[PDB]
Amino acid sequence: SLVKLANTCAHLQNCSKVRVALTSIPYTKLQLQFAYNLYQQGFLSSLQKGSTMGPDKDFVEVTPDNISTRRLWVGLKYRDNKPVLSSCKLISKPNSRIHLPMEDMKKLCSGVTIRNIKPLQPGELILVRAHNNIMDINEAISKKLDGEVLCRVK
Amino acid sequence: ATLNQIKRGSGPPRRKKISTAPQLDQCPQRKGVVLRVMVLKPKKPNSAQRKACRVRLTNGNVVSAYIPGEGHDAQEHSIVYVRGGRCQDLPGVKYHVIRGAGDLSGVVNRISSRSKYGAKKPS
Amino acid sequence: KEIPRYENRTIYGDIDFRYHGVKLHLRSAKPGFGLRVNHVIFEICECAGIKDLSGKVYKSRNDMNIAKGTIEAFTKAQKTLDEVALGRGKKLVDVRKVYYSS
Amino acid sequence: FSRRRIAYPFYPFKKLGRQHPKKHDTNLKTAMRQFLGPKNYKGEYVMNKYFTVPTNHVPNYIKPDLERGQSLEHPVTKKPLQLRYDGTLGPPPVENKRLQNIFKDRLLQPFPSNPHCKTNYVLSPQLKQSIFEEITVEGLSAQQVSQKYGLKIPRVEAIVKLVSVENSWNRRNRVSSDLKTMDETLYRMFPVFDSDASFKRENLSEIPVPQKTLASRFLTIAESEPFGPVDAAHVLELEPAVETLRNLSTVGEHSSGHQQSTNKNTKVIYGELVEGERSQYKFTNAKVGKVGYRYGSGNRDNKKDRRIGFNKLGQMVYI
RNA sequence: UAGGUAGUAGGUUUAUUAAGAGUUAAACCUAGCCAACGAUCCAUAAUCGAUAAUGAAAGUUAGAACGAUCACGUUGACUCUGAAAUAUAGUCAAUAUCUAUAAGAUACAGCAGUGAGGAAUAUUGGACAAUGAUCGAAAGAUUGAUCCAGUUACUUAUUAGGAU
RNA sequence: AAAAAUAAAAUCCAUAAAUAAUUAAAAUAAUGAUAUUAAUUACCAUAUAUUUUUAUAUGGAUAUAUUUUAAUAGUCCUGACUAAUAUUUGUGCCAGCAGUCGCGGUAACACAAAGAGGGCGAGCGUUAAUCAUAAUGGUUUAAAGGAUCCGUAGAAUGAAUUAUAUAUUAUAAUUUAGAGUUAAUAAAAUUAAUUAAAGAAUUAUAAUAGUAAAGAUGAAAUAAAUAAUUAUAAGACUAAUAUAUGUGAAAAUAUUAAUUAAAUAUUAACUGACAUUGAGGGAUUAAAACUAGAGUAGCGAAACGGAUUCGAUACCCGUGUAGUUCUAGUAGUAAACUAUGAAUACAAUUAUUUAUAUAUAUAUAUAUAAAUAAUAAAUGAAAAUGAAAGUAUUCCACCUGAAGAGUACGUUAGCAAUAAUGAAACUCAAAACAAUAGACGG
RNA sequence: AAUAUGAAUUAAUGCGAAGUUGAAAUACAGUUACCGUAGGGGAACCUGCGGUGGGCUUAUAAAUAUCUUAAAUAUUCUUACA
Ligand SMILES: [K+]
Ligand SMILES: [K+]
Ligand SMILES: [K+]
Ligand SMILES: [K+]
Ligand SMILES: [K+]
Ligand SMILES: [K+]
Ligand SMILES: [K+]
Ligand SMILES: [K+]
Ligand SMILES: [K+]
Ligand SMILES: [K+]
Ligand SMILES: [K+]
Ligand SMILES: [K+]
Ligand SMILES: [K+]
Ligand SMILES: [K+]
Ligand SMILES: [K+]
Ligand SMILES: [Mg+2]
Ligand SMILES: [Mg+2]
Ligand SMILES: [Mg+2]
Ligand SMILES: [Mg+2]
Ligand SMILES: [Mg+2]
Ligand SMILES: [Mg+2]
Ligand SMILES: [Mg+2]
Ligand SMILES: [Mg+2]
Ligand SMILES: [Mg+2]
Ligand SMILES: [Mg+2]
Ligand SMILES: [Mg+2]
Ligand SMILES: [Mg+2]
Ligand SMILES: [Mg+2]
Ligand SMILES: [Mg+2]
Ligand SMILES: [Mg+2]
Ligand SMILES: [Mg+2]
Ligand SMILES: [Mg+2]
Ligand SMILES: [Mg+2]
Ligand SMILES: [Mg+2]
Ligand SMILES: [Mg+2]
Ligand SMILES: [Mg+2]
Ligand SMILES: [Mg+2]
Ligand SMILES: [Mg+2]
Ligand SMILES: [Mg+2]
Ligand SMILES: [Mg+2]
Ligand SMILES: [Mg+2]
Ligand SMILES: [Mg+2]
Ligand SMILES: [Mg+2]
Ligand SMILES: [Mg+2]
Ligand SMILES: [Mg+2]
Ligand SMILES: [Mg+2]
Ligand SMILES: [Mg+2]
Ligand SMILES: [Mg+2]
Ligand SMILES: [Mg+2]
Ligand SMILES: [Mg+2]
Ligand SMILES: [Mg+2]
Ligand SMILES: [Mg+2]
Ligand SMILES: [Mg+2]
Ligand SMILES: [Mg+2]
Ligand SMILES: [Mg+2]
Ligand SMILES: [Mg+2]
Ligand SMILES: [Mg+2]
Ligand SMILES: [Mg+2]
Ligand SMILES: [Mg+2]
Ligand SMILES: [Mg+2]
Ligand SMILES: [Mg+2]
Ligand SMILES: [Mg+2]
Ligand SMILES: [Mg+2]
Repeated sequence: SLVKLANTCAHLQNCSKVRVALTSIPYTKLQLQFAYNLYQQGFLSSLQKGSTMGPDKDFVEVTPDNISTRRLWVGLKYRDNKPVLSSCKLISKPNSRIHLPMEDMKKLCSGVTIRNIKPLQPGELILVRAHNNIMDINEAISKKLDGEVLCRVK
Repeated sequence: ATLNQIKRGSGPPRRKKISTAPQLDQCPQRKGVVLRVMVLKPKKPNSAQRKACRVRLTNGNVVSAYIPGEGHDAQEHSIVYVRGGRCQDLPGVKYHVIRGAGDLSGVVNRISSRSKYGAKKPS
Repeated sequence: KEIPRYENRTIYGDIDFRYHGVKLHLRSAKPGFGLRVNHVIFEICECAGIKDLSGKVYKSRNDMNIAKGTIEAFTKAQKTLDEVALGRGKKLVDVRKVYYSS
Repeated sequence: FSRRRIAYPFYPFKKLGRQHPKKHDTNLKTAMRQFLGPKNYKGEYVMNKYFTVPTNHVPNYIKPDLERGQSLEHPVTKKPLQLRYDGTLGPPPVENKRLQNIFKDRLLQPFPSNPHCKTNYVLSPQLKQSIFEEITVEGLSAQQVSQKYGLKIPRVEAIVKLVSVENSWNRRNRVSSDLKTMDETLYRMFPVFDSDASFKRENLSEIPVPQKTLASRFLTIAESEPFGPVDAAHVLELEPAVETLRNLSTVGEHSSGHQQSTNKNTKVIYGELVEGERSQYKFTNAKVGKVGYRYGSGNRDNKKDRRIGFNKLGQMVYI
């Protein structure tokens, strides 16, 4: 759900403003892939599966009996009195989805405004979804993949 | 407005200057015949005896044109050429007569800005 | 105050900053691009040492609030490559600069 | 705020006092006569320090800021002379310290307000002959001579072309005394090029800056990932910068690597020429869809950007 | 302009055509079809480009000039020939003019030119030398296509004196 | 530092044109309209050397030299926007200038000119036009949230896992976090409709004794009493509690009882995305008003009188009709207001109530929600908002300078009053909001 | 029947100057203003009915207070004592 992703991006912005070290997001494949990319890119300190009450200390298999109570717990980073994850916004919106060919993704990473999308900025992460996998735009360009431009994180 | 409201017509109003000389019919100037020469009083805070003229254009539109320059020889039945441009202090006078065209002569003894007053170059 | 400058000529990336009623949209520019911005922003860039910049002001164009907003934007809305790298634990490479390196 | 400003000298000068009614002089004119000094009966300005050319390979460029407008000196001793109350020229009261230790860069800077403009070095008549004899006789490559004397390859190729013209002129006695006098005078006005002097040597690593690369792309990679010029070139989809430099060094007509044969693949026919025919037909194979004048092309003749060219005879022709 | 449609929407068959189809004509059935994402109606307009103008760009504007497409040759309908024409043909009628007074001829939106209208847009020019087109076996003939020149700062460009 | 001005003249050297010779190319088998061709050369021709080009020497050709020879730009502007500092004269709110702001009433940088100056330039100016010049917008208070909710279309949006496919979509299976169904347990007695009752008072009438003034107002005056104690009749209204707390979609809703309908929390089981929003549409909708039939105490447009006043078509007083009430309808409008559409996810505190649950050394304590109040952050033109007017997402309505105007015309609807829809021309460079310091305030 | 034109005839409105009759609004504007609606009046406006605050949150006391070693001891103390 792109709506759920929009909710998560706004949630991370709210948590960053107050500087909470740990917060939770809905437990779904898309959310997990989104969080994992942020973790590997250095925006998140930690990524743990858990429940509504907190991160799990020991592995807890997820089943239909407890799926409704599952959450993903992410640790936010702050350095030099500034949040590392300051802004998080969708590019492809629920009411206007943007699918770009690899050629247009290369233009976006080169300073060209494509379909009103402002180009990639220094130190910014743009994520793309292709065949239900989320990856950085630079990785999609390397794999010659066409995909939906989901969001930009800075 | 929402994305669907924009799809249905919502948008920013367009900015383009509007015509201030509708009686000319999108022409640089139109010939006319003076119906009556008149003297009008500026709106405050201005004071003067501004010379104007009522003119019937070749397209049937009747307009009020300001006669620029010091002194004019325009009379009734005189053939005049009317261009755009309003007289700011005279409400309802939205046009100018061209000096040195038709039966309206150039300003007598004009030295500066002669081209604006139909005055030929002195030898 | 000291303001970060990329290559001591421009800003790091783009800035969309709101100072009261002034909407500032500032974009970094290539070397030799010059200053193509509001006249108030131009003077500030000259004193600060910014040589290349593009931008547009929306909503309020009050000179006083453009100047203050610009100063605030140059300090609160910029992040150096070094600060981004350290915060994320990643290496950030300027491709144009590497292309002309040994 | 702006107003018209008469260009009065920035330095102090003796302004006009009470004037006889028929002089009709100006403060600008009197400031110029003070800069120029007296004019002799021959129409010369011997007291001005710029009237005569230097003869020691050191340019005499104007230094108004450093001399504060004092342009007069003794024509033989080169000793400063300034205007006094009597209306005569004499030694200054205090020596000018700003004119005795001038930076080396400033000596070559002709315009006071622009320190990015400097004169070039003149090549000696000997170095030119050496370069000419190495490229033509010894058969060295322009790349070698360029890397040896510290001269850019285009300049090296130009020297060979010009020395060839000087031999033909000297072989037909076309270089007159006046030309020799003028050449020597101009030679003694410029700093001579020294191949050994490192600072005088021309940079040999310059490449044109492309436009696609002029933008600033940034990549976020792993903290310990190596990224070098070759990787950057792949990202920017350009040949490595070192390769560009090497390809630009093989362009000289006498440089190594100069090659042009991949184009000799276009069928050409030269029509038969018969006695009495004033011209020959040359046919060049082309491809339908590329050859021909297009229909409905933009007419620019009545536009400011109308195309203007020059034919083989040098005559201006519309393209 | 909110309801519109009655060959109207669909089915079957014949006629007609090289050829499908309510395309036209004839017959018989079904009750449909279009429409507030704007029907029907009214007004306005020749359309467009790898053309022109403008803008950072998306776009916006023009549709003269270059090119593509359509329609028309005073107005309407019809017919003939033909692969193709409701033809700048023919027929009849309409409007206007003309002379030969005939069931007559002409219609400059071909070139030049004139009057009119308008703020405003040119010579009653030269040549078939070039490129094309028609006729002819050829020699050649014809060509206001076309090529040139004239008029007009309407646009563009170059030049319109340097040293002292 | 007031220049005009290296400007002029003069000096040096050129080229164009002219003159002379020569002469391509458009075209060749031949044909040239253009054409008095372009170009080149400067006595012509030739030889040699000679990037080009240059140079020498030769044949003929004139008197050692060899055709001649120039350079007259206009137009707008100089208060600010907007480049124009060297000043001066005339005019005196006149004459006139003006794209915008404006200028002109005797020191006019703006009018008309001189001087000087700034643009563009064989053009310059001006008019008519096109493009660009802010939505990288807004609607509590400035233009702008629809009175309210229900719900149709939506070519609007919308959960989870897995597997395929031709892939942000489709299909299938599976799942329960959204949305619902039914029970159980606890809680509450409100909101609609209907029926049945109660209450204090008011007015009128009658009786009673008892009197002579009563009533009203700022003060007044107009129209066997007033007051008191009884009895009777009628209509309307609903004191305290009470906070509209709460409840209801809004409008609304507080004397009592009854009937019918709807409404809460938690738990258990169940359905398995069945949801959100909602054009058009539908329903409900204060007060006034209207159509019928009842009612009519009090109140009260109008009308008629009394006062006040210089006047008083008013404010105050009297008499008081419609109306206000009930029944059955029409109509769909309000500052129908939180001047703030609905839904979802989310973000830092405190206080105070309420609810449910838990515990006990039984009355507090601990939890989780809701409401309200004050705030952090954030947002904002600010006043302020504060769980939204914050961070986001989805859907609908609406706005695009003032005035003209919610007017005109048409149309639809209504018994009617009217309601809905809803312009343009002309004119102007205004117009509006928040806040600041004053002044003023019966 | 439509479109266009003129049109007897007739309706609404703007600006300009410029007085007149009143004093309706802005302060408690001297009767709180305004919204809807109805009636009335030279004119603004007045009056009835409900609504709104864009007017009264502008909100600010019926007062009363207590016992342990006052010092040879707390009050001093400078990295000390322990
Ligand atoms: K239509
Ligand atoms: K034409
Ligand atoms: K021909
Ligand atoms: K000039
Ligand atoms: K607002
Ligand atoms: K309530
Ligand atoms: K399912
Ligand atoms: K729906
Ligand atoms: K609706
Ligand atoms: K009554
Ligand atoms: K309210
Ligand atoms: K709504
Ligand atoms: K009042
Ligand atoms: K009212
Ligand atoms: K009222
Ligand atoms: Mg200026
Ligand atoms: Mg058929
Ligand atoms: Mg049909
Ligand atoms: Mg039929
Ligand atoms: Mg037409
Ligand atoms: Mg177009
Ligand atoms: Mg068009
Ligand atoms: Mg044409
Ligand atoms: Mg035809
Ligand atoms: Mg026809
Ligand atoms: Mg015909
Ligand atoms: Mg004709
Ligand atoms: Mg013609
Ligand atoms: Mg005419
Ligand atoms: Mg001819
Ligand atoms: Mg010549
Ligand atoms: Mg010939
Ligand atoms: Mg003028
Ligand atoms: Mg004066
Ligand atoms: Mg001016
Ligand atoms: Mg003037
Ligand atoms: Mg002058
Ligand atoms: Mg020109
Ligand atoms: Mg735009
Ligand atoms: Mg809103
Ligand atoms: Mg509302
Ligand atoms: Mg409203
Ligand atoms: Mg549930
Ligand atoms: Mg009594
Ligand atoms: Mg009560
Ligand atoms: Mg409440
Ligand atoms: Mg709904
Ligand atoms: Mg009744
Ligand atoms: Mg009364
Ligand atoms: Mg009703
Ligand atoms: Mg109304
Ligand atoms: Mg309303
Ligand atoms: Mg209400
Ligand atoms: Mg709901
Ligand atoms: Mg109405
Ligand atoms: Mg205010
Ligand atoms: Mg009063
Ligand atoms: Mg009053
Ligand atoms: Mg009042
Ligand atoms: Mg009354
Ligand atoms: Mg009232
Ligand atoms: Mg008030
Ligand atoms: Mg208040």
